[PDB]
Amino acid sequence: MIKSYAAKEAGGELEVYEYDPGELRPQDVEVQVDYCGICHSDLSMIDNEWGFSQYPLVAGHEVIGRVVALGSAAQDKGLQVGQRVGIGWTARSCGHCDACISGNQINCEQGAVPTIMNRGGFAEKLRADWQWVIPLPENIDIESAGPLLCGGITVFKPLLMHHITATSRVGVIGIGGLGHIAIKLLHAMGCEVTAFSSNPAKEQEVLAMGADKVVNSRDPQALKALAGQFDLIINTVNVSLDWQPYFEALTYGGNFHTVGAVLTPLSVPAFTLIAGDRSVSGSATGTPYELRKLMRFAARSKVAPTTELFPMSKINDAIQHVRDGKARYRVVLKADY
Amino acid sequence: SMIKSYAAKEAGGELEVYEYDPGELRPQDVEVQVDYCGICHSDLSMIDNEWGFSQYPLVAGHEVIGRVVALGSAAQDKGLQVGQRVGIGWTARSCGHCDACISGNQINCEQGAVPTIMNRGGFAEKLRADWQWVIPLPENIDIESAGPLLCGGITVFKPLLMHHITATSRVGVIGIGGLGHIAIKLLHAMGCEVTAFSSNPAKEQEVLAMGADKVVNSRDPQALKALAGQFDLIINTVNVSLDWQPYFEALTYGGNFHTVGAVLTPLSVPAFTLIAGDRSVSGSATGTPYELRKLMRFAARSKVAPTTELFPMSKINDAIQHVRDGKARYRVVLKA
Ligand SMILES: NC(=O)c1ccc[n+]([C@@H]2O[C@H](COP(=O)([O-])OP(=O)(O)OC[C@H]3O[C@@H](n4cnc5c(N)ncnc54)[C@H](OP(=O)(O)O)[C@@H]3O)[C@@H](O)[C@H]2O)c1
Ligand SMILES: NC(=O)c1ccc[n+]([C@@H]2O[C@H](COP(=O)([O-])OP(=O)(O)OC[C@H]3O[C@@H](n4cnc5c(N)ncnc54)[C@H](OP(=O)(O)O)[C@@H]3O)[C@@H](O)[C@H]2O)c1
Ligand SMILES: [Zn+2]
Ligand SMILES: [Zn+2]
Ligand SMILES: [Zn+2]
Ligand SMILES: [Zn+2]
Repeated sequence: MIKSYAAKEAGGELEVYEYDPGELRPQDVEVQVDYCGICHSDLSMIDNEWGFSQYPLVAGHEVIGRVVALGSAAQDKGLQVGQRVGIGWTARSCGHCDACISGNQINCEQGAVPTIMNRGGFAEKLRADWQWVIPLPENIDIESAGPLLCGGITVFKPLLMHHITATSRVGVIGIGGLGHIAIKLLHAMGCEVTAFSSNPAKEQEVLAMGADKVVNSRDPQALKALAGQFDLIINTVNVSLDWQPYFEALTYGGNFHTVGAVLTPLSVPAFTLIAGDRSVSGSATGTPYELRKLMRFAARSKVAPTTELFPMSKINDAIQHVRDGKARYRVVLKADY
Repeated sequence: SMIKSYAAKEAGGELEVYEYDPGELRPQDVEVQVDYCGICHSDLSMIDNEWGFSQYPLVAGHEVIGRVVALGSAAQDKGLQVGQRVGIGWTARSCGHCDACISGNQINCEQGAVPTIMNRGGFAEKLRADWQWVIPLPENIDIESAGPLLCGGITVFKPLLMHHITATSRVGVIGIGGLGHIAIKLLHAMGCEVTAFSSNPAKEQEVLAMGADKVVNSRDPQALKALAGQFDLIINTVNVSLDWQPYFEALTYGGNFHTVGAVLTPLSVPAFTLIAGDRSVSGSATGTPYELRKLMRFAARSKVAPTTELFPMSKINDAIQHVRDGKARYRVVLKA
């Protein structure tokens, strides 16, 4: 049995909960949790904000841990017992559809299985397919690496999709967990970087992360002044803002890319897309290769999430901390046991 | 419980019946019963040890259409079923877990992708390959001609992907043999402008009918001089060393010369030719499992089928000589 922290109903506090994982599947890897970040998606799933949560629910999906068991078909896949590894939002894919066999496992045509649906990292152990267990660079900071596995890849993927380079002008809306990692990554890439934030208390630290300037995200006149100045704007905000001034802040050929899980549909004038050949995009975390590459880049560039550590035994205080908007900038749980 | 095959016992030798024990089925392996197997010039090169890494006895053949007869213990939840019609190409094995493999670039496996031939190929009644290299086929594909698409087809398809060829591209093909005639057919289906460079005037009318806009003598440098700057891409399939400079000069600015032919004498590439016009010279090795899957679907939907001459597998030594003598029109296929 595995000891975890589970929600028994939508929006509930987490209780100690033990479950039987069954036998190790042939492709499975069992990982002993050392750290696990807390992601806004974890809150969304606990609260069933998206409509597919099943209870008891063991969330957590930003895991740094060590390999403790390898399935029968997972023995010569480059992993060894004791290896420090990461697990992100996704745990399973089929491996043989066109998407998987082309290196696009996140888009598995059978549906890639989220780690949380499989029982997640708010626990002492968890399991994933070996393809989704991410090897780590030797010198990576272990305490802060966890959020890179979801927050990091999620903002890294648009940089890949839209071919961002050092000459790009990139904005980031919402400097929380995902957003602040975005700022650090763009800085390491030499880009022009603008942070859009609703909290003046964050301004000085966000400038120190590498933002060239911080703009009030809730001021339409501030955005009006930036018309046509961005190649890419990444939205990480989960609430519905006035998006039109951000569309107009795009230069010709520019992209507005949302990774924030905005429930109210975006209102996208066809005339805004036509005049300037603009685009609106989304993406879901990333692929195993993109994760491997991100972790290596972050370690070599010394891009590390700004982290607040909590003991895993105080997970309910940690979760309320995030709900209350106090995460500076990502909360990470250290496993007790 | 052996596998009957046609093996070469020495470099350049004729093929003799040869039985071998494949061993236990590896967990990832798929055993395929051969229905057809193309003959590729790479088969001859391996038989003759032209490339210096052949091991004898050598069972060649790597353009296989067949049926799945057995699935290893880790190969049964991988979208394949016993009885399924499948293809196997030049490559049989890769590790699956290095960065190249897990990113969909299995042909570039960092442990070294294992050629089908090196672990016994398709000149046999059966062969085995990792499931990732077993290519599922579209329903309505012509199975008698499909075999060569698994190597000849993907090999000339890959530069079309690497160099982002579209219908407005101007593409030349040097050497209209097995690989080259498939490239002409593929380029025709894509709407490109297409020029064939050929050394054999007896092919000219057939190659025009395949879709070449014109056929130019591949051995006449003065004929290539008139086409200076007229091509975005030139694919070389020729295994011998030609006078390459006029082909480089036939590239427009930003154009690419791309060799899939296994030319032993190194290309002489003037830096000034690359600098003036921002040109490139490239190569590639067959392609990835996904690219193979996509190619088979495209070829079936577009009715791109290799022009094939069938031989019974028992007449394999006759078929090999037919290819050696330059008589293939345009790919020999062995029937099992
Ligand atoms: N697409 C994917 O694959 C993927 C992956 C992971 C997460 N997500 C989703 O991405 C979103 C952000 O995740 P996260 O972990 O970074 O959450 P987070 O730490 O709470 O960051 C959210 C940020 O958005 C801003 N924000 C929150 N409420 C706001 C409001 N009313 N008005 C203006 N700004 C507000 C705030 O930044 P400021 O203080 O700077 O204003 C806040 O820090 C979530 O919806 C998450 O579920 C998507
Ligand atoms: N890179 C890869 O991954 C890969 C994969 C498969 C094969 N290959 C290699 O590609 C090459 C072609 O294979 P293939 O099966 O298409 O061979 P093929 O059927 O023999 O075609 C070769 C063509 O090149 C021309 N040719 C031959 N000798 C010539 C000469 N002295 N001068 C001028 N042209 C000559 C001929 O075309 P014309 O009659 O029109 O002049 C001949 O038909 C081989 O070297 C093969 O090993 C590479
Ligand atoms: Zn997350
Ligand atoms: Zn899949
Ligand atoms: Zn071949
Ligand atoms: Zn590999």
